[PDB]
Parts: sequence; structure tokens; C-alpha cells
Amino acid sequence: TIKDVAKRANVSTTTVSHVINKTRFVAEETRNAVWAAIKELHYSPSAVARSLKVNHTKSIGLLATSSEAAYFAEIIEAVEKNCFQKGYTLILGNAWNNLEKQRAYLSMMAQKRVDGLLVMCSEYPEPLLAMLEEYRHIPMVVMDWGEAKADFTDAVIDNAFEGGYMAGRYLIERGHREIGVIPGPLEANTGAGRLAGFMKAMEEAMIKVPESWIVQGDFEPESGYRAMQQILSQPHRPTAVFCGGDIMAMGALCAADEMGLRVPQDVSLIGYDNVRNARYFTPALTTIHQPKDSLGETAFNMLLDRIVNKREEPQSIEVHPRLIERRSVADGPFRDYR
Amino acid sequence: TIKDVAKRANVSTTTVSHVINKTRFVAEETRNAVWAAIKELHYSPSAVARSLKVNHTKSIGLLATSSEAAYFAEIIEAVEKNCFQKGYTLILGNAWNNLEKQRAYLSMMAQKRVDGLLVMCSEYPEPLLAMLEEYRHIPMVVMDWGEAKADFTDAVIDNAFEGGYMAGRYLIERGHREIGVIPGPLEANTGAGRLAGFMKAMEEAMIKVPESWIVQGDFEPESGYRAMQQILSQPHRPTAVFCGGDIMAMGALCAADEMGLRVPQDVSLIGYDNVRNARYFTPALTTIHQPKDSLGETAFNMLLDRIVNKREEPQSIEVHPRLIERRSVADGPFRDYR
DNA sequence: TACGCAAACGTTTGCGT
DNA sequence: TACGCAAACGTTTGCGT
Ligand SMILES: Nc1nc2[nH]cnc2c(=O)[nH]1
Ligand SMILES: Nc1nc2[nH]cnc2c(=O)[nH]1
Repeated sequence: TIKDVAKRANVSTTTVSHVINKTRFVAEETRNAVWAAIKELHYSPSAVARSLKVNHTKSIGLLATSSEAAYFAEIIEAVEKNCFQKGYTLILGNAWNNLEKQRAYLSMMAQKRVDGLLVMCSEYPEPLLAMLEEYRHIPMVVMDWGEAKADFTDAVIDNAFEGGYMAGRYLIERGHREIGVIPGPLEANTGAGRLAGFMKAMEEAMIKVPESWIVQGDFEPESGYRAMQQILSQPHRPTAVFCGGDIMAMGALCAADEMGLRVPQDVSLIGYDNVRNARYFTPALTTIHQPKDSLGETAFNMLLDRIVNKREEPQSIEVHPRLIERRSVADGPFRDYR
Repeated sequence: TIKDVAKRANVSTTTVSHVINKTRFVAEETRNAVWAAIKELHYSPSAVARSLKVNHTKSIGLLATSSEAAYFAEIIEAVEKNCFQKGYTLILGNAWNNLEKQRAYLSMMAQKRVDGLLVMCSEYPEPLLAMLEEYRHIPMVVMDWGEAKADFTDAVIDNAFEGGYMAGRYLIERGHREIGVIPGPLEANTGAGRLAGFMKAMEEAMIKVPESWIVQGDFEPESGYRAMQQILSQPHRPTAVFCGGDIMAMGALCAADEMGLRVPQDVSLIGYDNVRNARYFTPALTTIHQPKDSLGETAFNMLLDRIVNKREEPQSIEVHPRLIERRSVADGPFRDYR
């Protein structure tokens, strides 16, 4: 312990503490001795003691949903990098969209007194929004809303709507008029918001999407698989499909292949997320890219701000998706007619 | 603070503390009052203060390598589940195989006084093994060695060698005699160990692998891509390939497709890991499955043990891979001749 | 019966001189 | 000059009675 170090050095703990944090000038001679002891005694200064006094843990908490999913996984790795460099420690929490679970992690977190909170819960019911407020005191930012549901947080917005729009536009411009869509959960932003952006372009083009052509997924490859199936497993099928998430796309690809349908020669498919290895899908996936690192870094930043420069007001920063052309889309029947 | 609660309740903090932890009988009347205050004052008992006294943080640290990679990602989600249920908090650390980085996280961790340490560093150079020892005092288990490199840790072993063997055997038994291999980094267990297990079966079958047929990868889809290419991009090519990791396999698939080679009609491919969505690769990947949840849970368990029942001796538990047949393998030229 | 007083956990940091 | 004494951070837990 520090006392033990001070003794081996025959200096006061104050001195020990000062040399360890260079918070005041100490003589070389003195300072070496301290180091010496620190070394033999093999000292590890306790963060708990420290945090207890200085009042901050240099530790931040990520209340996510799941961390296996490619999408999430990439964001997280991002956030960790940032924590690491500004010297923060990341406490990861998966709540699986479970309220109970969510109230639990929130609670352990406050208790562990994290400096700030990163939230990525996918769906926000009032009960959740409500819980979150009970912690306005701990600084936080939600990284997955589409607009700013609340006033007690910072927020980074992904313009998912404008992504939906881009996707649809692309298909339209490639000659397609018979399109289907497998969207992600409507209770989520990246679900509802992308569908909507997609539907605007359709309506702008006077394209009507037969309900038998829209099939809900859940971002999981299985959902993709079933959706595609149900789509192509029908009398009249579209020539192209907009799928709200790369991993589901992955699944949508498999099924087509399984029905002996050729992509994109038989069906064109466009995804969304540009997950780390969508380029190695077969065929190489054409998708909308979501800035995951920037989404992370930007979030970590507004937090640190609030944390460091004691900011009180809610902030919000937009971020922008962009189209990545790969090999899963092919001209439609109307390309030549424009 | 607790003092503030005790006052609103006109009871001593001792009482407050007792009702909060039911560590001694308190009158209903009394106990309600406490709760009352706890409620208005909106109390969050500090874990730091607590940990400071009781000496444990109910918090565990995962020093990993990377957390985006499918493989790792799944293990982690596993470990978190377990932390959650036994009431521990997970602190995630990616060191990217960086010594400096590794010494840093190790250090922050000790400092943060984590109850135990989960290690998954992929490669273990003496310099790393050395650092690790300096922390024998903090309980730990490495979850990725093939045998027990040290005596100061628990260890879970994956029998990766017997996986390599199974893979090769399969190919042999399907009629293949001309096989190639794209292995993972030899400095890693899941790299070296699987190759070796694979090479034993070959030698048992008197199959010789021409060096021009073995190409190192790094578990990253790109490495897979290049490897396959180099393989098929040659006068004489094998009829089948053993690829040391599903994600590289994913890449190996893409490239074949890109050369207009058909899988498995032109080349047979077998992977390794059985990552969550290898079934949706195209074609559905035939691979060796690695028990990731059990790998996690088992690790979390030996830790808790050491943690709770103050175990001093090094333990080691094996785990077992098993073959999953999917659609990426086809009979070889010698099937009929056996 | 049912509960309090006070010391301790390991630091940091104000004043001293 | 260059450094010490002692109080404080927010708890838990031993003895009391
Ligand atoms: N798995 C997954 N992928 C996504 N991509 C966009 N939103 C999501 C989500 O909630 N889950
Ligand atoms: N990405 C990745 N996959 C693996 N599968 C087995 N070992 C590894 C590894 O070190 N990295």
C-alpha cells in the first residue's frame, strides 16, 4: 500500500503521492527512492481509493443491445479505441432489449459510478425513456435515435432516412420498377427510418409496393433468408430488392442461391450498413455505408465534452451514409428508357 | 449520500447500511423509513466506497485481442452473459497483439482492481508471458492456449489439433487426395495447432502437401481471398481446401466465385469455427465447430472458483470441436475406391 | 429487542514551515 | 527549498447496550 511505500522510502505518503502524480516538485534523490520502493514492493496504486477522493472513475459505460452482431460489433470496437486513447476504461453491457435487464445494467453502472454513459438500445419505449431520465445526472449520449427524442442527452443522428432514399433512387436509376423490401424492426430507427426514406423515393417515382413484397426481418440472417424466400416464392416477383441490413442481406443471398436464382442476374439486391466484410459476400455486396467509426468517435467525443467541460446542454450531431457500388445490382428493364 | 439518507430516516447509517444489504434484522417500520428516504433522496449506493472496504469490485476484466472478429465476438458475448448473471461487471480490453498496449491494459486493470482476469491474446511471446506473470496475484485464466504454457493460471484447452485432424480425415474420406491449406498465423494456437492436426491425417494417408499449396492467412477475409487466388491461380490445383477459419473461408469463397470457379463443384472447401452465420455463406459452409459459449462459460467458471473458493492451483479444462456437414464439400475422385 | 459509535479501507490535498 | 500532518472521500462492521 502507499503507506508501505512511503516507509520503504522514508518519506511521507504525500511525497509518494506527489511523485506518482507529478503534482508538485520533488527532489530527484527523493523521487528516485520512491520509485525504488514502488518497484520492490511492486506497487499498484489503487484506482478505487483514488476515485473515491477525486470523484471520477475515468471509466465509461456502454449499455448496448447485443455485441455479436457485425453492425454493433464494429461500433463497439470503435468506441473502445477511443476510450483507450483518452485513458478511459469501457464497461460493456448487453441488455438485449430487456427492460429488466436494462434497469439492472443502468443501476450497476451508476453504482459503479461511471463518468458518462454511451446508450445503444435499438428500441425506445416510454418505459425506457423514463428509466433513462432517472439518470440524467450521469452524462450520456444515445447513439441510435433518428431525431432527438429527449432533452436530457446528446445525440448523434445517422440520417438513416436519407439512406433509405439513396437506396431506392439507385434501384430506380438502374432500371428497376418492381422492387421489394425486407425491412428491419419498425420499432427501431435504422428499421423504420430506412424504410421510410426508401418509400419516399418510390412514391416520388410513382412506384407502388405491393404489400406481398415487403417482409419484415430482424437484422438476423435467418430473417433475411425467410423474407427472400417468401418473396421469390411467389407468382409475380420483383426484379430487385432492398434489404435493410447487410447481415440479413447475407441471408437473402443464400436463399436465392438455394432456389437456384442468380444474383444479380435473376434478382438484384442492395443492402445497408457496409459491414466490414460485405465485400466478401458472394457476390460482393452493393450497399449503403454507415459510418461506424465516426459514429463511435463522435459519440465518445460529445461525452468527453460534457464530462470534461461540464456541458449542460443537449447537443446533436448528424452523420452521413453513402452508397457503395459493388456487384449485387444489375440494370433493370427500364434503364434504356430514361 | 448514506449520511443524508440516515438523517432523512433518523436512524444511523449503520441501520441504513444494514437494510440495504439485509445483513442483520431491522424493524419493518424502520426498514420502510430507510427505503422511503432512499427513494426521495434518490440514492445510489456507491460501489467504490463499498469495494474500498469489502475489498473486491465484483468486476472482471477481459484482455482480448480484437472484438470485431466474428470468432472473438461470439466468445465475448458469451463471457458477458455469464458476468451478468453472477453479478459481475465486464471491462473489455483490446490490445491488438500490442505489447505496449498489453502492458497498459494490464496495468489499468490491476489499478482498477478487477476481481479476476480473462485473457485472450492470441499469441504468447515470452515478453508477454513474462508480463502476465507479474500479475499472478490477480486471479486469471487464459482461454486460448493449446496446452498449459504456465503454472500461474487456469486454462481451457480447445483441442484444436484434433479439429485439424477431423477436417483432414473428412476430406480424405470424401475422396480427396489433392488438398491445400490456408492456415491461420502459426504464432497462434488455433493457427499452428489446427494445421498440425491437419497435417497428421495427411501423413497418415500418405498425402503430401506441395508447399505451393499451403498459404498463410491471418483469419481476415482478405487473407482468405488472396490465398485461394494464389492456389487456383496455378497450373496444377487441388480439388479441395482446408481453410483454418470461417471468415477467411468466406473470403476464399468469394475469390473462387470471382474466377468463375464453382464451389464445391470445382473446389471443395472446408472451414473451421462454425461462426454464427457460416450457414448462410454461399454455399452453406461445411466446417468444424468450436464450442464458443462453453468456452466462455467454462472460463468464467474456473475464474469464479479461484475467485470465490480461493483456489491456488492451476486448473485446466479441455473442450471439443466437432464436424458440421453443410454444402461446401463434394466427393473426391477416390470416393468409390475405398 | 433492535439498533448506534467510531474506526477503518487507501488515497489526495490544504496548509503549514 | 522541499516536503509533512491530518482530514476527508463513502462505506462496512465490531462491539457495545
Ligand atoms: N444487427 C443489427 N444490425 C443493424 N443495422 C442497423 N441497425 C441494426 C440493429 O439494430 N441490429
Ligand atoms: N479472427 C479470428 N478468428 C479466429 N479463429 C480462431 N482463432 C482466431 C483468431 O485469432 N482470430
